[PDB]
Amino acid sequence: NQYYGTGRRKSSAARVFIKPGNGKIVINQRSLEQYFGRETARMVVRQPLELVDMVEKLDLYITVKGGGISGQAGAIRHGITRALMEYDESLRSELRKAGFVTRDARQVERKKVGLRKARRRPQFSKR
Amino acid sequence: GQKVHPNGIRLGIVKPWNSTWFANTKEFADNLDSDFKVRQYLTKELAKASVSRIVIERPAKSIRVTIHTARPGIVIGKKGEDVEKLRKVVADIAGVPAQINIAEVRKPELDAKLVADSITSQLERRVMFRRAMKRAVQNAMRLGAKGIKVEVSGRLGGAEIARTEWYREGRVPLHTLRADIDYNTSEAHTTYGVIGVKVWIFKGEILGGMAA
Amino acid sequence: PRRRVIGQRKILPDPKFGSELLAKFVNILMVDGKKSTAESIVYSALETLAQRSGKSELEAFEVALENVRPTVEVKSRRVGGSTYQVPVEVRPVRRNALAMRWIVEAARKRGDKSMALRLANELSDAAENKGTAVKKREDVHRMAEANKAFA
Amino acid sequence: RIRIRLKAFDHRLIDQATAEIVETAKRTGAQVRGPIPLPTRKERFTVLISPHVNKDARDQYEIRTHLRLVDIVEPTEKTVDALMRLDLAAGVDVQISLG
Amino acid sequence: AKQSMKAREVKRVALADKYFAKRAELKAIISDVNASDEDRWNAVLKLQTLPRDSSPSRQRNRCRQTGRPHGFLRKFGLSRIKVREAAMRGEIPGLKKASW
Amino acid sequence: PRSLKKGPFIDLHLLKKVEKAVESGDKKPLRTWSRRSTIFPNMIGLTIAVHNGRQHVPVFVTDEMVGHKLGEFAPTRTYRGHA
RNA sequence: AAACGACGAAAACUACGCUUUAGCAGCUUAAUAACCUGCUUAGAGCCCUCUCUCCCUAGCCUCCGCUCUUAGGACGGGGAUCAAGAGAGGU
RNA sequence: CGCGAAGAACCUUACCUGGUCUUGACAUCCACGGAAGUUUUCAGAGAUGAGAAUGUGCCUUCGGGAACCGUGAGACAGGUGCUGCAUGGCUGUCGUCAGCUCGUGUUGUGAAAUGUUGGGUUAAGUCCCGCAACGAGCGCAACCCUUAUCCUUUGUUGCCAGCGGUCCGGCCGGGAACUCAAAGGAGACUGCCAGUGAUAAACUGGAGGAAGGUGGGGAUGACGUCAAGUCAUCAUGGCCCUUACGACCAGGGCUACACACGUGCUACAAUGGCGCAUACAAAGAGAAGCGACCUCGCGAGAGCAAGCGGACCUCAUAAAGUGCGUCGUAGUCCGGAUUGGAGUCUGCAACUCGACUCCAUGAAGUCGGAAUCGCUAGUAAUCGUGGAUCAGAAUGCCACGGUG
Ligand SMILES: [Mg+2]
Ligand SMILES: [Mg+2]
Ligand SMILES: [Mg+2]
Ligand SMILES: [Mg+2]
Repeated sequence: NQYYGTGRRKSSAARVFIKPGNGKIVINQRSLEQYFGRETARMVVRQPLELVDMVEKLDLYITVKGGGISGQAGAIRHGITRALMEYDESLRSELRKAGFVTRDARQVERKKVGLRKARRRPQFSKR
Repeated sequence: GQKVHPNGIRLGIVKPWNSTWFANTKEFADNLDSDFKVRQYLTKELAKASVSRIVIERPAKSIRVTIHTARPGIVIGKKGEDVEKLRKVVADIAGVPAQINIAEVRKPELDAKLVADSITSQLERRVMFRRAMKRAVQNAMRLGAKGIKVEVSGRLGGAEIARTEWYREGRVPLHTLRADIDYNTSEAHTTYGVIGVKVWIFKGEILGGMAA
Repeated sequence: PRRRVIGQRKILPDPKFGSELLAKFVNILMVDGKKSTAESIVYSALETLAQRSGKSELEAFEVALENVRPTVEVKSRRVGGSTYQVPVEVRPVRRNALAMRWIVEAARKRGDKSMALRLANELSDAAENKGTAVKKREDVHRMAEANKAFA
Repeated sequence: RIRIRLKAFDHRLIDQATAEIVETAKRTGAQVRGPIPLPTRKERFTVLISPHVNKDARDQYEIRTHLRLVDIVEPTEKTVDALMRLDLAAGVDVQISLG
Repeated sequence: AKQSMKAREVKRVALADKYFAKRAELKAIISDVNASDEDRWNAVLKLQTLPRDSSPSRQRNRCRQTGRPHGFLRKFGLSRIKVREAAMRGEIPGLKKASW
Repeated sequence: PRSLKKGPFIDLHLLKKVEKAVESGDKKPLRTWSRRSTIFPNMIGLTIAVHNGRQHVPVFVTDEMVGHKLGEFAPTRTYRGHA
């Protein structure tokens, strides 16, 4: 059973262990609602199983560990996708046809010397 | 003041270091001072023999000094005892037990310091500066090198105005991060002042970096 | 950019109901990265407006936006320090964006107990062409159409 | 029960130093655990290269420190002597623990 | 690199490395409340007429090679201007320009 | 400040001079050069000329200064208005 | 306000030099040739230094730090000289 | 112009005020004498004068030697004094802007030109074509450092996919699928299909793809310009002071002031402050050290104090977020400065001149003219944390991630 994935996004990292049965999503021990506050996030982590129809026909079990709701919220999706693919692979299409298969590389640049926040520059004293 | 120092950017690619023992934030100021003192004593002791590089190591509370020269005869001396005689004084300077090694270079005119040397000597003994420059260029070119850029600053040929002059034969890259750029600088003391001599030498393309 | 001419970026599909218009409204109403409370406020206001108008939430939002939808942007393409502006027609995407920006700006302009209540009260006026959005549209259109000899 | 912590700056020489002890153990004994590379410590420093006044000329350098573990759980009569009779190369540092 | 200032600094070490035990025990005694007022007062009065310039926290950390009184670094014991030329020449086992 | 149990910082010599003044009963000012020294109650009733580099400024110490430094009564700058 | 241009055509250690051999390269129609070159090695011309071919002795050494002492090996101690050959190297 | 200064109470740091000096505080040197040296006694604020209690530390022919003190000058010191219009070295700007040159050939009697120009294209003298141009160097890019998909190796201080006991804690029994740890690689190259373009270069779409056109960030600053800035990091040819510009320590002042200015933090209050569950980071520093607990303190921290050169312990229950309550538009339960006093950290000493604390007064200010500056994507903008300087003394500096 256990089809697995490893979603990543920002400085986060997931670990989805899909299997066959009934919702029962459970993240880092807590259940979805308990774990994710920003209800928004509680939808990114259910989006993939919506483009298919396994929202209520499969199980799950994740354990994300890095970052913040910021992107931990997302790493789940990536993974839930990589592993969904290993359930049938015919889904690759729809899932790519929705952006859920790419890992966003958007990172966070470095404070460069002289600047003050990566890009922002000390105000210039006019003349 | 415009170009970057090439050795400090070629340290981690091809060019070896001159000090790579192991200290922890306590004795490296002392180790650095000891290395500087032994190098400045070696220069004064072998000002006649052409000496280019001095490397240091500290394995297990003991100092090893390796000298890369072209005239080991003077330093060795008769019966092979002057090397030990000066090892005694360098051990006294360094405190910890000391040993020295010689890495005599065959055809060393491709060494930056030894190619920047003896032209200072000709300038000191008032040989023509242009003759010295062209002789240095031809000597550095005849050994198979692919380019030497030597910079001469201050009173060319014992002049009265500090001017800037530089010759360039072949190709001497400075932005390529794979090209072996041997760089050094020396000074000449004359009756009219001081002159600076900076030398870059482009050995050729070296792929694979370290580990030969 | 003089040479680099880029297209238009894509936004999230707003998984609350699913609408690019709603996603754009949310991401322009939010400030200081407070998208969570911005979404809560806008969704509460829209759900109240649905019952207050009798229609669906998305349809009531779309028609309210259309009823206050502008047509002309008054830009400053003057040749120098001399004041010489110019009105021009607006593309549909920037038109919708400007209309919803005016809506969310009137939301901040008019104060009440909560921003959700302000948004609900201002949408209940934009439904029958009242409030601040329609007034601003009229005030921009009068000065954009009164200057026709200047091309 | 006996282990050696290797500390260096060069992965092209610390690996040779590790090989020269793991092969020695596998020759005059057995039951090795291989080289375990610990997270290397990198210390960064920003240095101004302005002699008198220039608050823009900065260089960002970093010092590396690579750590490896070589633990031989079961020693023979010859393992300790073979791993202590070594002519260790310069630059690397050994912290040996024989509990 | 003033010669006059280069001797006071070494005196502040050659004198501070000698009074270590007496100062340590005096600090421990006057820091532990389980003491006597007269003894503590006599101890502090004896400590204060000890040479002033022999105190540990009365010498500024001076650079090793050039003695620049600013920018002294614990890691190298050298100022920025000298550590630049040291790391650029390559005498510091591991100092390479960096890029995160 | 200083620890409560460490004690004040009156000088070796200053204490000797004030003891001499108090059992000799002299009205002449006692000049002192210390500036970071504290005050003792036994100096009440004496004139102390404290030195700050410019002049030996006099202090007729009251019974209202024990727990502070005697140098607070003698500034060193010279300024009583821009104009 | 100024800024000329002449003679490694007065090669400034020989790195022992001194000899000589194959190829490379700058030269140009292709080449050679001087050498303009470094560059692998060959042998001895010719000054050389050291261990030698001398004999005596069996010296000899090494884990225990001392020892008659044990498989053993590349292990090896004193005195004048070198006739001609042989290993290295060049203060 | 938040510049050196990566942290001026004394010390400090070059400035000021009183006093001591002279081959001097610190360098080589002779005639010799005392082992160097440890505790205290005293006059002076101090600068350094007297001195005693003492030690005779290892060694040649003992017409003694190293080491350290002491005196006598002369051979010497010393200068943060100046000259960045003598300079070396270094740095900033023009400017990571894209140009700056050379060899041969050709053209013109010649100075000189071509190449380097012209169309497409680009970030580019980047690529193509044409054209007496052909090539080359410094040059634009790459080779250098990280991120983004995947492979293997090694599995501790880390993971529990599966199995078991289980104090419900990965505690170990175990293991190397994974996240992580460091080493070697596959890997995005216009590689493709279509259009446009000159049957080119290229640009635009789409397909695969983890990523697409440089995939995404950083160092690398081309000949040259600014008598550009530092003889105050340093060295340095000349002037210079040689019984003081050298040198001595204590106390002040570098921190002050009717003022004007660069920059930033702090606030304007309903997305905002008051409090009570509650959540997710990375990377770091640690032995004259980092410093868990505990007893306490309304609070700073006091005492006792485990472990750890550390994938082990500390700094360090991170917040914004989230669910509740609450306040209601008011100089405000906003805003936290000035003030009197209180202790605490800290270093011999915080009146000049530290920071922390909490009780108390609770300023200004309520989005600010003309002007003006920064940003094109995980960037603006907000929130907190970390790092170096240093006895402590960051709204400055350098980094780190969250939201977005
Ligand atoms: Mg000169
Ligand atoms: Mg063109
Ligand atoms: Mg593509
Ligand atoms: Mg300090």
